[PDB]
Amino acid sequence: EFDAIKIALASPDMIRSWSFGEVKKPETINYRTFKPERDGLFCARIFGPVKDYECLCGKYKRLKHRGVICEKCGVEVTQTKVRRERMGHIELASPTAHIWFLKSLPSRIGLLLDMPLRDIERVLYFESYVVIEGGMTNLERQQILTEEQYLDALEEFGDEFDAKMGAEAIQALLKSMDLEQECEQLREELNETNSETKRKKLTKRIKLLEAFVQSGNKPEWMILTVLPVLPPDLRPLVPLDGGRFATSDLNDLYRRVINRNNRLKRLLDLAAPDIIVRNEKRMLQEAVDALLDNGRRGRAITGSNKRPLKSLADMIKGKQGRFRQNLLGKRVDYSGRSVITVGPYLRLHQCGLPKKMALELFKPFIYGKLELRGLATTIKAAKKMVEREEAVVWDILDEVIREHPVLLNRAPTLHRLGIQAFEPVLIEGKAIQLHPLVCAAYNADFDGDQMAVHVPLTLEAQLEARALMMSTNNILSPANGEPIIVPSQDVVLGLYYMTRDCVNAKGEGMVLTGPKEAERLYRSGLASLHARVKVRITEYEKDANGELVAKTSLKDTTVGRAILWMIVPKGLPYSIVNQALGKKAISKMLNTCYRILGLKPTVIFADQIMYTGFAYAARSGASVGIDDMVIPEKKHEIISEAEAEVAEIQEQFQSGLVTAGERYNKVIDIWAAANDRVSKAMMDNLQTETVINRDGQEEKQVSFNSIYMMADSGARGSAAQIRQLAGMRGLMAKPDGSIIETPITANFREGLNVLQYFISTHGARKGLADTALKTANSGYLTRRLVDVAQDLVVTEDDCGTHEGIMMTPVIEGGDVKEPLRDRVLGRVTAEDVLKPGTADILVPRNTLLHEQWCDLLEENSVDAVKVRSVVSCDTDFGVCAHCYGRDLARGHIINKGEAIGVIAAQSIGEPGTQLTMSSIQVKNKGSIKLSNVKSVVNSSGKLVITSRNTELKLIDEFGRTKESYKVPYGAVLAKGDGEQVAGGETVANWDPHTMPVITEVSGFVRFTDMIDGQTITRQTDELTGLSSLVVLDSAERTAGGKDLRPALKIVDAQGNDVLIPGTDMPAQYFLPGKAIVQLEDGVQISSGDTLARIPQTGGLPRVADLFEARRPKEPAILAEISGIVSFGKETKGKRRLVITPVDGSDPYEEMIPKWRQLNVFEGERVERGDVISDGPEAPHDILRLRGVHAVTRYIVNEVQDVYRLQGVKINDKHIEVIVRQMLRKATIVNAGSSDFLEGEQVEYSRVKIANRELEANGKVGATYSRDLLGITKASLATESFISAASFQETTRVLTEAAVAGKRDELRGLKENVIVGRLIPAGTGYAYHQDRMRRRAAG
Amino acid sequence: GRTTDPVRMYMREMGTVELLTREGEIDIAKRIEDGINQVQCSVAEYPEAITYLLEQYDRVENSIDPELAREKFAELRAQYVVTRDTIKAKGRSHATAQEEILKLSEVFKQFRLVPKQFDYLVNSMRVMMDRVRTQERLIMKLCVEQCKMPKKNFITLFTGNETSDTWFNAAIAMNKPWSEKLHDVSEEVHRALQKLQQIEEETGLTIEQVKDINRRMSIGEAKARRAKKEMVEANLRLVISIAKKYTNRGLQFLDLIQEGNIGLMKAVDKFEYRRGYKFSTYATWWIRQAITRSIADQARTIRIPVHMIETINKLNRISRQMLQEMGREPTPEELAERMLMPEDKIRKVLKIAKEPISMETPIGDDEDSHLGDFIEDTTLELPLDSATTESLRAATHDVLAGLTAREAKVLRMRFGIDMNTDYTLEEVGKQFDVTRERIRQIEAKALRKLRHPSRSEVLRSFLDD
Amino acid sequence: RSPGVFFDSDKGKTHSSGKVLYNARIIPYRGSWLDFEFDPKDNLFVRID
DNA sequence: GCCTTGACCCTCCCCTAAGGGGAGGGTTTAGATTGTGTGCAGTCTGACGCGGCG
Ligand code: 118
Ligand SMILES: [Mg+2]
Ligand SMILES: [Zn+2]
Ligand SMILES: [Zn+2]
Repeated sequence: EFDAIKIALASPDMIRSWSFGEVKKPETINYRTFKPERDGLFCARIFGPVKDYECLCGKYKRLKHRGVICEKCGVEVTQTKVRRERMGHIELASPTAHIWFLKSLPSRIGLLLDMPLRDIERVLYFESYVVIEGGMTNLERQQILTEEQYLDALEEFGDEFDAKMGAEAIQALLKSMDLEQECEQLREELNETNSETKRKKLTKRIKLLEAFVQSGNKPEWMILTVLPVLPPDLRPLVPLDGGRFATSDLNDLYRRVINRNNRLKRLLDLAAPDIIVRNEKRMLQEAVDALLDNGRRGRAITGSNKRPLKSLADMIKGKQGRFRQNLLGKRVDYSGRSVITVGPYLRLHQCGLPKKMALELFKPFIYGKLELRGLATTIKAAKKMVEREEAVVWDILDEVIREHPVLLNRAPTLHRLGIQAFEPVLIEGKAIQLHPLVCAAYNADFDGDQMAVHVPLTLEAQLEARALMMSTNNILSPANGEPIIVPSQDVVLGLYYMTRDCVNAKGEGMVLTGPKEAERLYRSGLASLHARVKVRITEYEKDANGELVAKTSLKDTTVGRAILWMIVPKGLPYSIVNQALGKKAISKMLNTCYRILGLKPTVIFADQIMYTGFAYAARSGASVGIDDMVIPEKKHEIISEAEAEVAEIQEQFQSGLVTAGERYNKVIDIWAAANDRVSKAMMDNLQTETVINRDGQEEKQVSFNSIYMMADSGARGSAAQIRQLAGMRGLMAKPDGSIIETPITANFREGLNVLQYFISTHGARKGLADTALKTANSGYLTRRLVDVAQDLVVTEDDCGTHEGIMMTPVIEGGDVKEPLRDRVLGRVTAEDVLKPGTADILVPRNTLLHEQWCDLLEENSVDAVKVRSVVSCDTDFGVCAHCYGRDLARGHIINKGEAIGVIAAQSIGEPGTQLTMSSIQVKNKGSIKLSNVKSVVNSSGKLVITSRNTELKLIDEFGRTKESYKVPYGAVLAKGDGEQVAGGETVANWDPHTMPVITEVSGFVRFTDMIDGQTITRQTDELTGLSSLVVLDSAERTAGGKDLRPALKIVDAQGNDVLIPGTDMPAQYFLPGKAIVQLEDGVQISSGDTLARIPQTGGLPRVADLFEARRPKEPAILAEISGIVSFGKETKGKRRLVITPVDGSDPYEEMIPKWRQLNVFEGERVERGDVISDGPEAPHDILRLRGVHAVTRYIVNEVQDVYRLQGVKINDKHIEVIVRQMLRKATIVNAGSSDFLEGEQVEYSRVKIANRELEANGKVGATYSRDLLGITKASLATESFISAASFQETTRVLTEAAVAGKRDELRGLKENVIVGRLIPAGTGYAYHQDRMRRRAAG
Repeated sequence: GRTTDPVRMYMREMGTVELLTREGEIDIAKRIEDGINQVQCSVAEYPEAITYLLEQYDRVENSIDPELAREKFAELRAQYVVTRDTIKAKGRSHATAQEEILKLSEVFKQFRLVPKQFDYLVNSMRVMMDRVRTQERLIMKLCVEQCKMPKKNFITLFTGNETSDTWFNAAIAMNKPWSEKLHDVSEEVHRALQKLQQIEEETGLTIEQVKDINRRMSIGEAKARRAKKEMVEANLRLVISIAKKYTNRGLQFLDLIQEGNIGLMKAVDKFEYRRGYKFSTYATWWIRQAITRSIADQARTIRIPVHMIETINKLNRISRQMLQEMGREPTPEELAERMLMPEDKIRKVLKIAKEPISMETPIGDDEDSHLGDFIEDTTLELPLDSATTESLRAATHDVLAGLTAREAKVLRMRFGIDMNTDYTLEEVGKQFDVTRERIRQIEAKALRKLRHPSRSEVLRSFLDD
Repeated sequence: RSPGVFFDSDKGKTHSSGKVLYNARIIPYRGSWLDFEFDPKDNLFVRID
């Protein structure tokens, strides 16, 4: 057993202590007798014997002597398995550089020595010298030279200085430096130069030096002098059938190293010239680099078939490395697969399994059972009995599979309902039989799909397959709490045909005694299923304490509903079957049956519904013919009446009355209108066109047309497809996105042209090609979500906070899109909310809001509840059960030990394949309410407001907000506040291409703040004669003029600036360029007059950008702190802006380009967070200025905006889990005796539990800021290197973990999957807990 | 330098040298030759501790007359026995000695390039000279631990005087307390210095004449080395022009170049300018030899010996011309009839010329399925066989309990069941002191009972193998 | 694709200003590639392979 | 049954006289010759981080 995993650098002595001897030559094996040659790469004296308990010569054998070492051949007598464990080594004749610690950016050598990469890569190729010692001279350490300057220094200084070349120089540099002294001298000499640009690199270098000092490594071990050699059985040399051999590539890469090292050991004995020894050292360096990482430092060495050779680093990383191919998913025994087909007679817990598959998968069970009954003497006779297929084998098989579940699985597995457990029923034939009700969780059908079969072997696996995964526990969805077993295609059609009615049906009028008599009359041929009758019916209810009370009546109904009522269980009202049922009504039936009665009645009721639907669909006789597609008789005239209009709109273009663009854009809509007319004529001629007469004469009723019947019931189809069957097809797009002019005026019942067919193929291929190239983006997103969320598990029962989040309905974009009931069902209340009076307590203030509480909330009217959330949980390393709420697939409080992260990721990722990739009116009557407002009366008897960010709400009968808008700034409110206005009434009027900005108070306007020669012209409208000093563009700019940006201001009878009530305010605002102002000089105005005006992607990409926390390319600018705004020093790179607190310091001022139109004038007072411009907001700013709840709310609303637009239902805590995982890091601002640095990035939980102990015994803690990382940057920044290494970028993760000296504690799920242990979630949660208790014991 | 290619980095550092003319190589070879004889001169008058040729001419005891081979060795020693009689006169550096031993050098200059014979005489002093060096290192690792003292007076007068320890009297002369701060250890200095003085006894000569003329003997061994270096460095384009016709045969370009350079370094060592030929004509042989020898030794995963390489090459050359002549490929019969070898050997050769396939070879339409995925482990035992082995062990253990304990111990010892080894009759009767024959008797008893049908049909169930 | 010369442009997507940038390529059956291009400041450039 | 003789018997390895045949390893070879070469591959798009130059 073990508890952790470590990683570090390896010294030469460590590499020599792993090995069993030195490899000295490239010999692999002998060419006549294929035996391993001595001292080569497959040597049997170093690496172990090639047969069990035999030496190589043949002298020793037979397991008598087990530890002897033969004296002839040196092989020891032992088992050959040891050729997978023993290593060797190679002693290099000159040191070489490890390529990982040199060329993985940032380089660790260049960061440790503070040298550029160019200088090092020049000293390493014998191309320049480097000074190691200065002696007493002008030259200093790490100075770079050339040959001539080296000769000059030699003949001038002589012996005192020291200069070298190659990896020996760099090893001497790394070996001589002192780390503690250097880091401490980086400490006190940073505070002066703690400027940011130097701050980042200085603190990075400081933490690197400190890591080397504390970890125990030495900086010179990054230069190799001894090399290890992998065991032979992991790089084998193997014969094929035919005498041919096959080999690994590491052999090819090791031979080059060995026989370039031997040549250098020769040249160093012949005492050759240095121009040749240098070439050898370069070649040795290149060979070792290609053995470690092939294509990194140059061209890739290729083999004799012109493909690059694979290296030690390509066997670990990538989609086909060890991690993703052999450790996170494997191939398994006891498994099979086959084609699936439907069996409609099965129960919900049953599957049909062929006899031959089951005989193969269950062989050891059958052998043991056979030799227990004495039917066979030994296992080898049992084998032949089974192989002959005697008759008793088939009777042993039937009692082996009795009460043995079997797991079925279909790929791709998008969520956990892709694997389910069944009980097998032996069949003849070769295809597997599946129940018709589970094909919706699998996404399966019978056009050729195939499924896989797995057999659990042990007692615990059988218990878990029965209790957790059996198909009769999985009726609800885990994403939303809805049922998943709804009936799809012919259950629906049969139940809909049996509960319809008809006029003048045979047997109309009778009075019957009960359902049994209606059935007996239908079977006999006396009544019809659609006949209107009167039946006596008994129904039950429960208002007693768990008991049922009955009551009988006479009801008016049809025969078919009375027949169906014999299926419904006791305790449901009759009004559920008295409709004409469709898919929605049947789903309602199943859901109310689950809410009232429970699980087992529901799983019996679903089966009964399926059987009776199939039976009556069969008896109906529904078919499809060519006459069932009815084309309306007035299409041929709508078409001509559109063609005449397009002709008479072409001839207004041939005579120069209309442009080409408007001509096209008018033909488009005069064809769209005719298409809509045709479609509505078609649909009205088809839907109720039945004239069936009655006892005296004719009347109308709904149609019994087959196509209409299967479209209207929800079995198969829609209106958009009958439109193409019987209407016209419509308008087609080019592959560009442009729409062709002439539409397709034909349908499929009539037949297309060559040309209409040709132009219809474009969109078909475009859709088919988008599907295949979207599935990859969806899968990659799911994998990143699973990797960020995998280690989050419900750990505790109650953390005890009072925090929460405020849930209200969403009413924007129109009507109420999401009620309050759908957003609090299941959550736990954060505070003791009270119905809209005072002290209307419903709560112990921890209350699981089940359906009765939601009904109580809706019989009153409350529209805001404070609830609990995971992004505010106080538990570290997990969540508590009360902050999470309800288990959405079980219907009760979540259990402690549940893996909520994998469920969140799977629920968000599964639907990703369906994503696409001038005046205010009021509807209904209610009060009008305003917020965030500041008002003034107008000159024309109306309301105006001087607020930019106000909100206008509509109040209902009881005071629940039904609609909410916001008005543009400067707009004039047509009517005031507190009004009960009816619908159809406008409340505010704004211009569609303009917005005015108004004065403050009635005063006297003066033309000031502008001269002639300024950004002002004297441009007067020559035809009408109205002009103020008008503000200009930058094309008419006079740079010397913009000394003061023009604005016409308001003065008193004093000639000076007007009072503003409440504060000594300047009454007038200076406006940016190109302003339209035509207000007269000398013609004064009143308060609120027109002084100036303002002239003027969804799908998977947006979801990925939200979770990755991208930054928009036009981000809005917000107020850093609260203060009075003004323009700053005006350094004209581009504009400068400052704000000033009324009490505090104001060193903060920064840059704004003049393209960015400002909406805050020099007299404004802003609070923290409000906008200074418009544009999409950036989430890091929302987290810095406003808190955590603001960025949570923004992210969840912007994500749900995309899913709701398509009809996809996902609960909202599944996004809160991801948002919690993106917020795990904190950054330190002021340490204060906290053992942390001053701008280091730490885990948030470490800071929290450090400050909770410092503050415990009376000390000052640390101060910090929160951070927001994307999902792939937060997956890689976790504190376990095995999860990060197995996710992505294995090279960077492993080099950084190696030089840092990290360790791993195996706390997530993936760490325990890699080493084959029980995960800490589920039925394995208790086990780990007990182990953790022993961690406190020792 | 804006490049990382090592072939360009080589061809650039190689181009800063100039090609030689016919006179340049001759007068370079001349100084190569005369430095190596300046050395042999310097070796002449060293004392008898050298391995001097007194009887090397007798140690060994173009076909030269025996009377010529016996006589001309008598000139040199006939003068030498009377010349070095003056080893005593006026110390060791007498001028008649220099004059007539450089006249022995006038005699010595006649000779030219020779095998390591000459080497093994200068090694005669190697094993003796560095010895002297290392011994005066010993004294130093015995002085610095006890006292510190300025080295450039001590070792200077050490180089100079070498008469006796009287130069230590030059240490107290400056009157500083580091003079005799040494205590009780100077006899270790005298230990090592006295042992090197008995080395001086066996040599009979002081060190500052031996090392004196070793300073000038080292001049020759370096002046030959430098000229060899610049004779090598001026001909690298020859190697590069030869080695470009061996590409695509299992080695890379720079490997062929670095193999050719080791042959050029031998052609430079064996040259003789007197024979009148150019350097290219003699060097090309050694260059091609080195490259050809390295292609046949490396460049195959499974290595083939040289004779098999030449057999393969000859068979290829024959089949080429038979294919050109017949228009088809010849069967091994038509190759055996012309190669004149037994047909079974022609069949044996044709299997040895195949290189192993890579385990990354893409097999299918895609490139995610490789050859190495479908390779099965063949050394594993099936679980039916494991279960059978264990069941048979249990069955035998049950049948071995019926008969006597002493009569089953002998079967356990005889077949090795439950024991570390099998045994023989005499070593089993060792512990039973039973005769050679009674063991066989009781074994024919046990094996006769164990096949009686009351017992056998439990074990018979297994023998259907 | 046929050999010959092909004139193309990136349509206001490479540069932030929204300017289109033109280029021309010569492509042989066998040989090396030669192409000219424009840049934001209206200077012709050339490159080989 | 509980042991002791004296005969018999088997297989496995090494040996004879005067070389023969082969496998696997070493060494030199003297007219001159002095800078690669494939009729290469070059071929995607988007986001991010850091250095080098104005
Ligand atoms: C092709 C090209 C050259 C040689 Sb030759 C050689 C071969 C047989 C007899 C005489 C010469 C050679 C020399 C040493 C090592 C390998 C091959 C050879 C040598 C120098 C000049 C010209 C040819 C052989 C085949
Ligand atoms: Mg299918
Ligand atoms: Zn052995
Ligand atoms: Zn909590």
